[PDB]
This record gives sequence, structure tokens and C-alpha cells, in this order.
Amino acid sequence: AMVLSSAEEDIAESIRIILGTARGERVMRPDFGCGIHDRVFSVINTTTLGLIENEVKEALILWEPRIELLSVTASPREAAEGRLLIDIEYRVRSTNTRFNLVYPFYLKESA
Repeated sequence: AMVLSSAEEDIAESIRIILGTARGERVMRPDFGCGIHDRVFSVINTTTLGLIENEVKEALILWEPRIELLSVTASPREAAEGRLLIDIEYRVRSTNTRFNLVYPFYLKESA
């Protein structure tokens, strides 16, 4: 059973693919992904949240040219449940329409 989706939905999926892929995960395209997966954090301070934000920005700018990023914010609002949520506001360039996407990262033990 197939649905026909438009670019808007493909873009949202693409965003999720990019953020959920570590560089090196794709054997044939080892540069593809988001640098957040390379990081180990001893502490996550307020400035670290900005670092996480900007890793997301850079990955989306590089791998999802169909959007202009408007806001990227790493919220600790679900930190008690071991998640860091990335609130991403963006403009689809082909339609000038704005969308929001919340991307969850899960805080886990390093090893």
C-alpha cells in the first residue's frame, strides 16, 4: 500500500534521516549525517545546548538544501525522561511555507 506524498513530507523525512544518521554509518557515503553522534558529553551546560543546535544546523544546511532554517533550539523540557528535544522551524523554499519539527535525541550512557 503506497501513498503519494509531496516534497513537504519528503523534507520532514529527510530532516529526520539526516539527524538520525552518524557520519560513517552509510558505507557508500561516509560523510553523510550529523556530527552530534560523534560527541561524548561529561556535562551538558547551557552553552553545550548551543553546540548541539549548531551541529543540527550545519547538518541540515549541508544535506537538506530545500529548506531555510529559521530557528533551531535544544530544549531540556523532557530531560527528566532522558531526552533532549530539538525544536526546528524552517521555510520550504519552493512554497515559502513554514513548518515546525521536533526531533528527539536520547541521552544514553557512553559505552
